[PDB]
Amino acid sequence: LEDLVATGTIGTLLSAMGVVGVVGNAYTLVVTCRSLRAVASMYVYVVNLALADLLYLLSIPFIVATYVTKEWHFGDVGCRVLFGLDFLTMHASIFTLTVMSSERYAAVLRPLDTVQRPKGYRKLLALGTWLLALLLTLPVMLAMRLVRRGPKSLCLPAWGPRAHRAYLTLLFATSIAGPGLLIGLLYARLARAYRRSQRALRLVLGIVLLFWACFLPFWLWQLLAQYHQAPLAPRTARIVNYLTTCLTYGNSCANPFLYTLLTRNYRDHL
Amino acid sequence: VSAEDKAAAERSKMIDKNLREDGEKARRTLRLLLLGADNSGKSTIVKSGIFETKFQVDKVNFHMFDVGGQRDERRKWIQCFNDVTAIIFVVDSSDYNRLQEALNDFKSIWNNRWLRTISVILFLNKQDLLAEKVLAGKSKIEDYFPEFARYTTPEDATPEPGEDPRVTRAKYFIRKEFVDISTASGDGRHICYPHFTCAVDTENARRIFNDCKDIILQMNLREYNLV
Amino acid sequence: LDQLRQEAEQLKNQIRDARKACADATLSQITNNIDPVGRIQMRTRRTLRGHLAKIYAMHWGTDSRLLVSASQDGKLIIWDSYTTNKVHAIPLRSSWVMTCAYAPSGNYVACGGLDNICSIYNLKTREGNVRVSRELAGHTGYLSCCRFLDDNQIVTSSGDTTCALWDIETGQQTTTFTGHTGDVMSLSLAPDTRLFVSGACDASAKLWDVREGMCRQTFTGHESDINAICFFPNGNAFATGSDDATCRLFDLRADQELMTYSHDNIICGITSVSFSKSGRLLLAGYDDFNCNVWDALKADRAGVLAGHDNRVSCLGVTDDGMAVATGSWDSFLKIWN
Amino acid sequence: DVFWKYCV
Amino acid sequence: QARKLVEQLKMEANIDRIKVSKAAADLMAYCEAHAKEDPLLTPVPASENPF
Amino acid sequence: QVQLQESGGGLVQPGGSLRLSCAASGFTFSNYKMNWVRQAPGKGLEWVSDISQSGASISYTGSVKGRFTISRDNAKNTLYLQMNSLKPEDTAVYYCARCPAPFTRDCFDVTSTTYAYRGQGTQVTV
Ligand SMILES: C[C@H](CCC(=O)NCC(=O)O)[C@H]1CC[C@H]2[C@@H]3[C@H](O)C[C@@H]4C[C@H](O)CC[C@]4(C)[C@H]3CC[C@]12C
Ligand SMILES: C[C@H](CCC(=O)NCC(=O)O)[C@H]1CC[C@H]2[C@@H]3[C@H](O)C[C@@H]4C[C@H](O)CC[C@]4(C)[C@H]3CC[C@]12C
Repeated sequence: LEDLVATGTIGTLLSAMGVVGVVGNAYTLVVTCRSLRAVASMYVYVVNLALADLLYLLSIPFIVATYVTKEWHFGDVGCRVLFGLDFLTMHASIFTLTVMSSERYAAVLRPLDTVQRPKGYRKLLALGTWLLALLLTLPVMLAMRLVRRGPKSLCLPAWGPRAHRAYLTLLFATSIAGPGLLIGLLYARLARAYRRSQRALRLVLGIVLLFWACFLPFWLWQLLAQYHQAPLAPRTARIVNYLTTCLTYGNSCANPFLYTLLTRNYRDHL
Repeated sequence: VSAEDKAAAERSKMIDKNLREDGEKARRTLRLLLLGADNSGKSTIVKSGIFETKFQVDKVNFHMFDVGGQRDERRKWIQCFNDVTAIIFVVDSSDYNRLQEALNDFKSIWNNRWLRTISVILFLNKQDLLAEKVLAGKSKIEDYFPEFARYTTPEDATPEPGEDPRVTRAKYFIRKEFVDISTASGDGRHICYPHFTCAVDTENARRIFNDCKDIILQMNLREYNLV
Repeated sequence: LDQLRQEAEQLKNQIRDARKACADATLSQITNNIDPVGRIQMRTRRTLRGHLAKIYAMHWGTDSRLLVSASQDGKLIIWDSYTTNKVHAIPLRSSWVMTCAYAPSGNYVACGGLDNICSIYNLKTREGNVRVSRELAGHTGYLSCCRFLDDNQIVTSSGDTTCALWDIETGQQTTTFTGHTGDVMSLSLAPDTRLFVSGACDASAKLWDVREGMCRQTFTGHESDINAICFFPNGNAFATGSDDATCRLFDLRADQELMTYSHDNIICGITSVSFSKSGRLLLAGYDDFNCNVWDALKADRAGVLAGHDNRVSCLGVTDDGMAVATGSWDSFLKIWN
Repeated sequence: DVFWKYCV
Repeated sequence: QARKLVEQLKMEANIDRIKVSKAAADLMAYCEAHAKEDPLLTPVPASENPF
Repeated sequence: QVQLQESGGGLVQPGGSLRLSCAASGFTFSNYKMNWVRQAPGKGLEWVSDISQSGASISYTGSVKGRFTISRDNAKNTLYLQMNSLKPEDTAVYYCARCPAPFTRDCFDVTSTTYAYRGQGTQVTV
């Protein structure tokens, strides 16, 4: 029917993005590990990202597996695993992006020091990234209290009297808003320093990384943080939700292309 | 499992630790290769058979090597400087004659495969002597370089102390020769940093430090997948 | 001057005529019936790493286990091939090193480079320390290759277009081999050890007798400067690599080129040449970040080593031939077998 | 209801 | 200068050579004789191989 | 033996023209960039003209620009230098030299003492 045309187009776009992003992430992961090791000292961090947006895209088949955004959901195990997976992977990816941006800023602003500094910390920081993600995803992953009633397949994970809204606001502050502002400031200062100290395309990629990777795809929260109160009808709500969801996976797809494929190292390896 | 292999493993571990510590200590200093002619005054720019200098600016150490013991044949031993951070090339700007030899040497250094990734820092020495020669007018740069007669001064360019237009024109022509040689085959991997200096000039070390900082910034841009 | 030039031209013409006359056929025709060697798919058994800068030389010991490798970081490491554990890491007074050597008895090692000094280090000695025994000076150019005739004699080649034979105890040259017009960049001792061959930057190679002190034969050479040279195990032939991206084989008795190894794909000059135990597999290193194995008789590419991200510098097979070693600018030394 | 990306 | 060069050329000219066929036969005979001992040419058993 | 044999040269009155031709033997002519070197009495070796492998790229010295022409014949393995409006100062021994390495843009020691890859040269007196 005409009402299902929008849902069908959303599903096809999500599937295409998932395929493209999975292919890109796998190619980045194999290329960085196999070849780009001596060059591109950031590679370890890149590997983390290549892992993260991989698992995140594994959520795309499950989302479209909900009987074409309708009817049936897997159950307790599906909801419980998927929520924790999504939160952990999102936090890991965002923290990896923040760490990589900070390293780029340190390199550009302090070139001599970064070359004259040991690089043994990076691996540790990488693991720490995931650890931090765990500290943000553990309360949520256990908070799933299963499907209850009403909709026979919709899990209603609110462990408390709508106190999950406060935890969602905290995660918004600490995961998207905070790291987003940090990346914005760091990349702005990096661009300013590079423009001042040189050129007298790279800054295009720097601005694109900020704006896309942190703000426009990460606009699903602007709907869900409205858990306080917001008017909506089910037909409009489903369409808006499935439109906003696809942007995050679009960012997951955009990350490997911006970080590895378009760089000069992969051009040389090509 | 025997004592022999255990002792060998302990020896290997100790030697590896010592090597890592020595490499960490050595990587702090930045290595430079001083190259120039006999008349270029290469010795006094910064103020057996290979001479070494070591100077510290802004709490960073620069170690510069100059080679004089070789028998006028640099096509083979220059490959040993494949890992240096920069090649400080000094050229006597005062002498109109032999300047083509300096241009050919600069071109040969620039077009070398093993020096392609290496960046050069140009030092046009004896600037005051060139200015005095231009003021005297006895020797014409047109005779040695016939393309100078049609060279107008750049419009945007402006000297700091307000030099005579003839001196500025000659200096910019000399620098343009080297930058045209550089840009032809630079391809973005390496870029020349031309400069003007005198035997009495004292801020050469700061210029070298800034140029090395720029080179390392470019290296970090290329290394940190920032394109 | 005119008379000397005319005499030299006449002698060169006579030598060329004699060289061309004494030619039964090409080496390929005689070896046509020989069965091909086959695909030599060598595998990197071990990697040594450890080095921090470009490795510039390598030489297997007589014991076939210990190999010494010099790097331009100022280090001389004595690796043990079997267990990949370091034994002695000698710091170097001059950070610029281009040659390394290992004594047949294993007691001493030698290093040299832009310092124009052939430094000697004693490994096995009282107190268990590595110290400089004797420093050899007198060359006016950079040292390029040094080899041990014995525990007391060293044959070195310099950029002064000269070679020298040294007495370690005396500390002075006993014989000076002159005649080259280019930088002698390689030197390989013969198995008989009473002769050797040296290739120079003037696109030529010369055979020398240590006792006589005068060049015996001179070869036409390649079209470019010679970077590597090696002695055939039989002792009556030697290979040669140059920047013309070609390898050649010469015979002492024939006094002429025997076989040329070249390919239209490779346009990169040679850097290291070695011969296998039987002499059937000629291993060469190319500056396009790999190595090629050639058939001495069939003149074909049997296999490729690869696996190096930077230009290879040193190649060498052990005396028993049980393995090969390749050291490159990657600072990684890979053992292939 | 709806809850997160999944919608029933 | 040139006298040394012409003397060296005269010394080099006075040498007795052998035909290419004999040298090639000697090289081939040596290669065949030492082919079996070579482990690079003919692979050795893995147990015997130290590497 | 990478021999380079020069021909031409001699006494030329001021304002004259002369063609100096060097033939090559022992190496592939097309692969190597070719150069000319001048040595005036009481003067050191100096680069005067260069031609690349295909003959497209070409460079002169400022002193001789507009009066010297370098031509390269791969078929005949020869390099010619035509000389017009010969000045009295342009009396020197000419050496027709080869770049040290094939397929190589850079040529380091074309003008240096005891360089192997050059001919005996011919003397032109004006
Ligand atoms: C297109 C996605 C898979 C996305 C992906 O990245 N797959 C990778 C792979 O297949 O290896 C798959 C997974 C879940 C599937 C859906 C679910 O099985 C639910 C549903 C079942 C209906 O019979 C048909 C539509 C519908 C909605 C299916 C459409 C196609 C789906 C098959
Ligand atoms: C998904 C988007 C919001 C996207 C956004 O704010 N930013 C995206 C970005 O720029 O990154 C929402 C916002 C308003 C929504 C529309 C409005 O609610 C009006 C309209 C209501 C109908 O019932 C359904 C379609 C329709 C037309 C809605 C479709 C989804 C829209 C277009």
